[PDB]
Amino acid sequence: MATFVELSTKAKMPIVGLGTWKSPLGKVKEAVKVAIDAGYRHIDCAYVYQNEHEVGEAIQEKIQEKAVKREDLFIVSKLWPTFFERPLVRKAFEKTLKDLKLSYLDVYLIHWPQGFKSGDDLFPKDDKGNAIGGKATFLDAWEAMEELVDEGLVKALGVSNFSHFQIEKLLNKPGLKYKPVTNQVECHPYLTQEKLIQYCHSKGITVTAYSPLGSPDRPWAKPEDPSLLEDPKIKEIAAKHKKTAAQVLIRFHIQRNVIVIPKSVTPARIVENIQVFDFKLSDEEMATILSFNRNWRACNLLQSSHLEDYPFNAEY
Ligand SMILES: NC(=O)c1ccc[n+]([C@@H]2O[C@H](COP(=O)([O-])OP(=O)(O)OC[C@H]3O[C@@H](n4cnc5c(N)ncnc54)[C@H](OP(=O)(O)O)[C@@H]3O)[C@@H](O)[C@H]2O)c1
Ligand SMILES: NC(=O)[C@@H]1C[C@]2(NC(=O)NC2=O)c2cc(F)ccc2O1
Ligand SMILES: [Cl-]
Repeated sequence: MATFVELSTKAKMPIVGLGTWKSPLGKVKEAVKVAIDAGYRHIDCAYVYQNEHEVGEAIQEKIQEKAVKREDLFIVSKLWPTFFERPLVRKAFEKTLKDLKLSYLDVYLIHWPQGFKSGDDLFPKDDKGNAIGGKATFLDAWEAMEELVDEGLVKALGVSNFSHFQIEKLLNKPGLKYKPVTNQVECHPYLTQEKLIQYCHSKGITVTAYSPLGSPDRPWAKPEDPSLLEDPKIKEIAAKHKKTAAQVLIRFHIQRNVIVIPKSVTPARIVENIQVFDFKLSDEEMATILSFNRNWRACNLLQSSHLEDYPFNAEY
């Protein structure tokens, strides 16, 4: 019901998907079922979210119950930066694929460009609190991920939280086999990503907007932080369309041809968040919303700001 953004592979990626970060065990399975019933086909997952097995249970049940076919679903997961060494890329992917109970993934993303030390910890740190970097780089990881496409286990690869310099470094890699089909980055009216979107699109790379509602449930949210859902100017535009602020925040991306993945575990909101194909923001409304840019990020992975490929030191 969601319309599509065409990838460079000619595959069609549904323009609205369901986000699953912070969706707890015991709720995410029902959230995915409700989403599929409401017409969602794209689900955004990750190893680090530690809930992929319940997403997998939901998908498996909906398929068997004949509510949906696998070919019509678009499932994305991500390789966490502690798994950049070749044997670990395969191990991590295999765990993700097993948890999701799938025979293939539609897109597999590098979750962050900066590599972390391999071992048992997901966030390895020294005795100061800083993140310990890894031995392998995202270029090393990419080479192992390409093997997954060669073998038919993943349809396409992509990146997440990459700056244009990092995409350039990937596109320029000697022996490159597969180009990224998307860059999944934070995007919303307070972080409009104009230059990065322009860059990605110029290279035939789509953009997937994460935290489009401003991630109000992020653990580190502070009272004084900007709040998109409460922005009276967003609400003003919404009320005009008899829509919610959330629906305007989602529709904003659709009209820039940017894929968007709002997260909810509340059935009414899951349904609400995909009722976004029955109205249209005017050119004036789009320009007003675009003017709200504050260069504000909900997600910074601050503790990894000192690593070589920390992505947010670049302008874009
Ligand atoms: N690649 C990356 O590094 C990265 C980083 C961040 C996020 N992501 C992906 O992007 C997804 C979305 O981002 P996010 O989870 O950070 O935050 P988000 O989608 O911007 O916001 C989620 C929050 O908004 C609430 N909400 C959802 N729909 C609502 C509605 N219609 N009205 C009012 N409140 C609503 C949710 O509450 P309830 O759930 O309680 O309903 C939840 O607290 C993630 O789940 C993840 O899949 C990726
Ligand atoms: N601090 C950050 O920017 C990231 C954001 C992030 N959410 C996300 O979907 N991808 C992320 O890497 C995240 C997810 C986690 F499971 C744990 C921490 C965490 O922090
Ligand atoms: Cl991950």
